[PDB]
Amino acid sequence: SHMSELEKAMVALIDVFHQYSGREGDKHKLKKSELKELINNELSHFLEEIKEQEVVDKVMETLDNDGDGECDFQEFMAFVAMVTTACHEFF
Amino acid sequence: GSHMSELEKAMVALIDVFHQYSGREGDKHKLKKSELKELINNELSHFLEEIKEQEVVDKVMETLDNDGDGECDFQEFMAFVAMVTTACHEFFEH
Amino acid sequence: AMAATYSALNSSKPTPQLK
Ligand SMILES: [Ca+2]
Ligand SMILES: [Ca+2]
Ligand SMILES: [Ca+2]
Ligand SMILES: [Ca+2]
Repeated sequence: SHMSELEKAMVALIDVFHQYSGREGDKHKLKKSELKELINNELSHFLEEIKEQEVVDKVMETLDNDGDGECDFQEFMAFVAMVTTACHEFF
Repeated sequence: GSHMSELEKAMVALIDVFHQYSGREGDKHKLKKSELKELINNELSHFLEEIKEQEVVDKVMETLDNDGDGECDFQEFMAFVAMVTTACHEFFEH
Repeated sequence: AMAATYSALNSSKPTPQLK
């Protein structure tokens, strides 16, 4: 009876989203601006650094399923799923 | 930064908990109903209600299984984790 | 190390999500 690693993992996903989504514009979604920094600051060991706007256009395009030009939490969890799956195969 | 981020160690933890339970019985890379039950009850004891009915675990595996082989591989497990986490988000801003 | 949109796009079709 004390919160698991798994349960603290899920919470951390929520925290990192809000850490970056709260910055500009809609505080509950990630615009391309916020997505880039998140990836570059928090995924600098799993994903190649983004310095091209072309890259950020394409990542958001694949991530954005509701077509609002931003990444909400639901769309972000899919992203985490994609990245995590990839990391598993090389482990 | 150069240190493993909280996000990146979270991802690792998802991987670790999966192998922690899938490696127990039978196929070490998949979760049989046996192994799924232990994972949920020991590691998700604050988000989901305890499972004590076999009927419950039967219905859940059916819903999780999209490739239709009756077990949960890592890919299917990430969908489950995604699903559970989203629900917890919704129940923090409502 | 390391992945890319190469590998990222490579696992967008193997599974959508039965959300
Ligand atoms: Ca925002
Ligand atoms: Ca969106
Ligand atoms: Ca197993
Ligand atoms: Ca399966």
